[PDB]
Amino acid sequence: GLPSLKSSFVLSEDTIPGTNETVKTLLPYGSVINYYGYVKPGQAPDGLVDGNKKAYYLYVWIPAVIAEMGVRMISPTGEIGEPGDGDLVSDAFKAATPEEKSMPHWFDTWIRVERMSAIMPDQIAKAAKAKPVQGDDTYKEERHNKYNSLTRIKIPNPPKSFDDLKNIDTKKLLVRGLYRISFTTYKPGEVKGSFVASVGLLFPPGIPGVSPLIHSNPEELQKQAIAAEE
Amino acid sequence: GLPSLKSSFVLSEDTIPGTNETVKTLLPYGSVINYYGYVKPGQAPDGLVDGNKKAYYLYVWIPAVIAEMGVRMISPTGEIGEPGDGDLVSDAFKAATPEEKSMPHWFDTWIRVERMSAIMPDQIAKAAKAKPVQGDDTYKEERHNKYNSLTRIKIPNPPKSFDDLKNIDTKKLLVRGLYRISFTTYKPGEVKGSFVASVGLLFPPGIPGVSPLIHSNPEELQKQAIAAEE
Repeated sequence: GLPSLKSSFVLSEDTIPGTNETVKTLLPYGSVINYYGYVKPGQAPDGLVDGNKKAYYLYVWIPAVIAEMGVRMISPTGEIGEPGDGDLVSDAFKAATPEEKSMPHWFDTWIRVERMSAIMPDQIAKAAKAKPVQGDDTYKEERHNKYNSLTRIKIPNPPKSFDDLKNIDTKKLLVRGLYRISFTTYKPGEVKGSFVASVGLLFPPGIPGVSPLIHSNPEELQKQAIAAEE
Repeated sequence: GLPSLKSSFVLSEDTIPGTNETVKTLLPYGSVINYYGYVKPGQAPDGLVDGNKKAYYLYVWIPAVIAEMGVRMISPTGEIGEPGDGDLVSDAFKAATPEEKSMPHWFDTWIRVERMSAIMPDQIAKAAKAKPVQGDDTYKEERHNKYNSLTRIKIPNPPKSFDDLKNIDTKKLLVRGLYRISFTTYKPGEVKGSFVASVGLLFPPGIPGVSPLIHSNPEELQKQAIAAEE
């Protein structure tokens, strides 16, 4: 499967025996969903970036406050075998051929994460048509993501130790709500073909995870989030 | 730069708080070289693999006995700017345009590692012409390498604890010498354009590394190997 999606929190530091160097163990996100998708030929971009790049949007509903979110874009995917307990696989991906899924199209992803104006699930489709809200949980951008690197949305002044998130003033945590992930790339690449976007959520110590809901279609996301909170 | 190149040895095992799951942190190779290369459009394959798959060769000089060697293939690379001392950048790579270095061409690498018949650096060029010798340090194949996974050459019965490699019988270690790495891919991908092959060496506890030397041109490798031992 995919490599482990790591948060920014250093779970442990260990010196390499004999040397002086340490290697940091990162704490993985506790709640991770991998969205396998497929951008079809002829699919109009959702918007423009940098005056000359076609951007596509993925929507994420984060159902509760979090200490951090990480987003990773990998492409292409090839065929994937049996989806795992945290894998979403879009209809467009299922309809694509193995050859189609195995053709590469881009390698460096420019990612933006913007919070949208929905407080509850039934405002999702509407909010996705409005401007983003105008901290990382309002606006975050990483113009280069290559070799499986992540874009992370973090709290303002994260402590070194994960365990120190205990008793953190909750007003510092990132808000529940709808986040739009924009992804694009640099010529001569293009956003086309298969990809997997892994979204990981980190909750403070002692707080059980809840999974993000993810979809490229805001109406479908809205349907799912409303069902999830009946 | 590139992600850390990890050996198969587990350095630390840390409990994720509140679960029965463990995140294993791997020991990085102590001596790593990153070879940045570029395969030209219409470049004749160095060889054939699996009957008719176009294969390309990289030659590696491993100057002392080792516990493990790791090979990772990443492509494309994009522009890298200023190379570090762990980086080797070929003339074909240097001559390529940034656009050229940024077009992806394949994503799943079939890797073979074969030991050649050279005992000393001045035998490398001639050995590269002769047939491979006929353990992992004689022959190793991994037909699928994606999402930056590695192909590893290991001693017959590696212990779990790196520290248990202390006092290992040197006769079990992988031998100093010349190793040929063959890489190919599957349609619809093709081997073309930029790539970085990272080769990492792991030595038993208490042994300072030597760097591996790598090149696609065996005559150039020979020159560099001779110089490095004079």
